[PDB]
Amino acid sequence: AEHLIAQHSAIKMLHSRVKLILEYVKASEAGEVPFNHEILREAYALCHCLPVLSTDKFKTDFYDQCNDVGLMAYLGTITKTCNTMNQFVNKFNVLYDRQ
Amino acid sequence: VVIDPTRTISAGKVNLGAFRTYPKGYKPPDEGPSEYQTIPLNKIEDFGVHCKQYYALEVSYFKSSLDRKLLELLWNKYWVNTLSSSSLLTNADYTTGQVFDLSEKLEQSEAQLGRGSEDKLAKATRDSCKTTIEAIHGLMSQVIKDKLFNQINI
Amino acid sequence: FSFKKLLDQCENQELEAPGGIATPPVYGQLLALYLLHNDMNNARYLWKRIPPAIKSANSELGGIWSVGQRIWQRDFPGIYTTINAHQWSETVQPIMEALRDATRRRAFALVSQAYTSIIADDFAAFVGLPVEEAVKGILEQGWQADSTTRMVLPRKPEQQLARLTDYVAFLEN
Amino acid sequence: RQDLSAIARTLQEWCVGCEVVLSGIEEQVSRANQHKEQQLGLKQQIESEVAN
Amino acid sequence: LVQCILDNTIHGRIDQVNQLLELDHQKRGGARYTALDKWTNQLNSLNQAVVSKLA
Amino acid sequence: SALEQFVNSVRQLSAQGQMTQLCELINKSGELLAKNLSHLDTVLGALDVQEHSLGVLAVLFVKFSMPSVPDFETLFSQVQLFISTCNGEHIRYATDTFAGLCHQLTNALVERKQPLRGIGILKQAIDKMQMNTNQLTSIHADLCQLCLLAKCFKPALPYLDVDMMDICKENGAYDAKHFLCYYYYGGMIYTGLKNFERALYFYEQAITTPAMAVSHIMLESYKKYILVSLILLGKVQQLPKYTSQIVGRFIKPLSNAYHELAQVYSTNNPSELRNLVNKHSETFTRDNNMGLVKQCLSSLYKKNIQRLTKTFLTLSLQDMASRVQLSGPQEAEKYVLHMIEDGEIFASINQKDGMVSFHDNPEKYNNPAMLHNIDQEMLKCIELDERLKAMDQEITVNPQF
Amino acid sequence: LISARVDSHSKILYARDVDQRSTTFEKSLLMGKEFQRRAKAMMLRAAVLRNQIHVKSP
Repeated sequence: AEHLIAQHSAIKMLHSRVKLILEYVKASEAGEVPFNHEILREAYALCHCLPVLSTDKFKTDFYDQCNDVGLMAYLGTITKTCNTMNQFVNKFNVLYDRQ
Repeated sequence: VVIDPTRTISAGKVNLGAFRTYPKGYKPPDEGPSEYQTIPLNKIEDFGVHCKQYYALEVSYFKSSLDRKLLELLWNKYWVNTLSSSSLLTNADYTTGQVFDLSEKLEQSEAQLGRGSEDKLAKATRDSCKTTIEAIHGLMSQVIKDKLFNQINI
Repeated sequence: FSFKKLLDQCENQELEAPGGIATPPVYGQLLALYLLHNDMNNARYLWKRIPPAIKSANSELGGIWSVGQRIWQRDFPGIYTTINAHQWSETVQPIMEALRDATRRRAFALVSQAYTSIIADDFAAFVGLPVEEAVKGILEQGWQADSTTRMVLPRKPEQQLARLTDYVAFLEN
Repeated sequence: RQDLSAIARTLQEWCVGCEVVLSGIEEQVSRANQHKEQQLGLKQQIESEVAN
Repeated sequence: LVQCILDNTIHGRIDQVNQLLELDHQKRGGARYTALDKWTNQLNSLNQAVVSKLA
Repeated sequence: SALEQFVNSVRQLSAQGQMTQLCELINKSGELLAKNLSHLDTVLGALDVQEHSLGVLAVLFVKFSMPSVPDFETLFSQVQLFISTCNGEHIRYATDTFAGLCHQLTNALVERKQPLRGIGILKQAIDKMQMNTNQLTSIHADLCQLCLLAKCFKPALPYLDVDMMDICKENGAYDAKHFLCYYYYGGMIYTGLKNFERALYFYEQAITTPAMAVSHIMLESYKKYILVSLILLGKVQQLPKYTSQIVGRFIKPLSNAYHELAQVYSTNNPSELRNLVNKHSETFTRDNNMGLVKQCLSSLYKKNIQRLTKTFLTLSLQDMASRVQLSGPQEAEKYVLHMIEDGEIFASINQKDGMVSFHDNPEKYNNPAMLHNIDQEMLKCIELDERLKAMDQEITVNPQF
Repeated sequence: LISARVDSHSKILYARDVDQRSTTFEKSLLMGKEFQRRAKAMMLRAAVLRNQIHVKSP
């Protein structure tokens, strides 16, 4: 909850900028608001910058990152379950067994 | 004042403490909650020996009216840096160092169960939890970036 | 797609309708459908479950198992020969053609992975189609065909955030 | 001038994208609390059975 | 080159078929995988020792 | 006279408090019961046929004769009508006569001929005896036995695939041989479907059982354990230290041929294993596991071809035929093709030059496939931890020792 | 100590280099699988020791 709040605010800021630029585009195209060759040209240049990194090398690296964290998470969950198993057997050897 | 710059980065939260010592011979009173931190095995002995010889102060921060204004105006552009953090590889060697320690801790917790300090496995489990939780948060930021900038198309 | 639904329906009819012993056309469908999914462990134990009375009265069932023997031995040319030998319209014939197509896809996918270079006659026998038809199809697909030696050189071919939140919720509690 | 709409067609496609991501967080954060409190509550029940 | 690689003065290997020296360079983040390797080994022995308790 | 009273005493406990008196009523029943029970079953389905019908049908199967003249089919249908839509609620207290009824139905169908439909009915009874995550009831063995005789393992899997916790007793209703039979027959079911992993697991769990005397179920499960471990793994898997002493003292030297088979398997010689299979062939056919030892021979050949990947990269078919002992490059090509198809080796065939090219690189661990694999495996570990949390909580609620 | 593969067609001995990542992933995944089987086994062991299920001597 406290770790993704700075990202949520950053994304909200980005979303505002994206919405303001989009509204400028529609205002220009619909009419009334003054047409500009240069600004809409840069908005076109901004549209062509999406998606950022679609190469196969980046896909291999992104999924390498994701599998590394995934494997690490699996080993961490194994450690926690090893501890939970240890608690259970420690108590089972006292109640259901005489050591 | 003591600061851990490495854990600041990995946890995404400032890791700072302010401390004052007790005079030689003087004993602290009853109440001492002690907020838990993972201490590596090469430091834990010394930590335990001296942990009751001092106390922690309640830390808070402040800024000026101009700092307030300037930081809001800085944010109007500094948001870009939050969506381009790349925290998983900036200080990678830390998490790999912690895992090494965690492994040796687990070796000691296995030796505790062997035949026959207060439950080393639970401590090691909380350490592995913390390290993993930090790693998954890193992946969360990476996936967020992938969702925002890569999955758009023409 | 729809064959799996008919398999489940036949698997229900296997136990709901009898009296001990089930209906012979359902047995034929169940056997041929057990051959379709390549589950030979289910098919072999189904054929041995059949009483000798239906085995003598319905020889067409034995004609369906004669294909299964070849599938068990993995003799492809024999599989394509045994498929085109018996006729049992509406009941077994419409799924035998699906078996033939599935065996063709299975053999093509096997040769594309298991072989670098294979003799054109061997490949034709593996897919069941004649040599000219097979070589035409692979040249159209993109495999490297060589004449004189008669060799064919094959060419080998929230959603994420919710899971992570559940993992941290597990570790943190 | 005529094909200008296409630019907006991608800009909106990004906007909606953001609007998903944002909501996603809002939900996930909520879930992260929804678990925590629940677990605390459950612990407080276990700890209440120690007296018996 | 044989004598030199055997005495560890040159870091690399010889490709005798193509007649070249393939020098040692390929280094990545191999420190993590070794830590994860020892973590795996210790978790194996630990889970065996935890299951050993009950009977 | 007396049989006309008991029915009225069943309705008295209906929709009321305790039914322990009803358990005492089924415990006594009537001793020398008459045919009139059938007539009493004509007007008995007032609420939901009740637990009275269980006592009536249990006594009908306790008869040791008939059980309902050559018209037993009617009785069978009655039993069906008692299990299907009748079910019950207080079966948990009447488990003894319920499991007893299922055991007697199973034994009657085994003594008769084809027990196909018996499976289909039994799975309902099991479904109403167990709680939620399933309990190891005795009927679970019977089901398996039935599907082992009536060769149809397909519908018995959902009750075998679950690693169920806590054995359901309640008023006795359980014997060690039912546990042993469930794991042995279940092991044979997984062996017949060529799922050697769960098969080996099941035989292992059948051997681990604490025992003072040696049973034939344990012997046969041990023999089949060695066979499946020779098929699945390159050698015999070590049984746990908590296994019974009688296994290493009595079962081990009794099944001497199987350890002899593993001893000849370790030398990696197929002709010598063939000689040993021909030597004790009568003993292997006596145990009725001849076929699995043939799979052991084929797995030895496959092990010998799998040993070539560790040392060779590009090997001739004639060289392979000479090393693995197959006679001719044709059989080598057959074996390699089968092994690629079954996913046992990672190799390719070159017919022009007559060569086999070993690759040995299934994955680099960057697929989402691994992401999904790790997600599923992690979910399994999370499930296991939550089960352990539940067990630990359950123990914390209980009194101290 | 030789960590190589023999290419008997061309009569060339190629040195084998172990992939670090794949080996670490492989042994970790297999460890998780062995851990799960040990967990199922001890689950059933807990169940038989709880219900006192054992083979009687007579």
